[PDB]
Amino acid sequence: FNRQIPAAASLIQTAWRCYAAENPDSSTWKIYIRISQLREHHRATIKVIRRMQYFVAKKKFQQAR
Amino acid sequence: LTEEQIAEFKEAFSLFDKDGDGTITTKELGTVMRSLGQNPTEAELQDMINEVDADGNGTIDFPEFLTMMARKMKDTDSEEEIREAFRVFDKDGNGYISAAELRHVMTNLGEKLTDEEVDEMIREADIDGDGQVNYEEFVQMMT
Ligand SMILES: [Ca+2]
Ligand SMILES: [Ca+2]
Repeated sequence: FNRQIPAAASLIQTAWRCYAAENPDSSTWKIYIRISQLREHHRATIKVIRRMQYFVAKKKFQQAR
Repeated sequence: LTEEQIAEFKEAFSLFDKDGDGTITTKELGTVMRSLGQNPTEAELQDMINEVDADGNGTIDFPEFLTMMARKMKDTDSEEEIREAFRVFDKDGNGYISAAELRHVMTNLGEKLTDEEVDEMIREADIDGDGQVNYEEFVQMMT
């Protein structure tokens, strides 16, 4: 039921991680437990991934609505 | 658009484009994600590409990366959809959502963020010790 509920959840979460990522000392970075001591080629990577994640959560939410 | 910005995006694009063919395939992107301790599904890889994919050839050329990197993640009506995403959770109608319900939503539903992230969010949100957030100030935070 209510398929907007996860899409709404997903939309908000991806947008915040997109924004939080611009702070290089946000706790949104400690989430990469398999990456011991992240380097600078990691953040360029994470940052772009996170943008494309926010976009799909934009589409999926539209679809529901 | 800055020459600094394009430069750095060019550097970024090279991080995904390992074979130097100027294309990013759904299998190259999964490499990178899996490098970061992730597991994506063949569809999840196929949904990300299909969002950045204006040529329909299945690949990401550098100009579509640049299109996506320079998109108004804050101006392209980003604030209207993010509003109505919150309004799925104000059944009271008040432009207010309990900080507790927020945590429960940010942590159990959708992408399920870590508690420390949720702690950061609520603190920097409109929680001025009112265990309510007016998401009006939230949507603007991110934009
Ligand atoms: Ca390639
Ligand atoms: Ca392409």
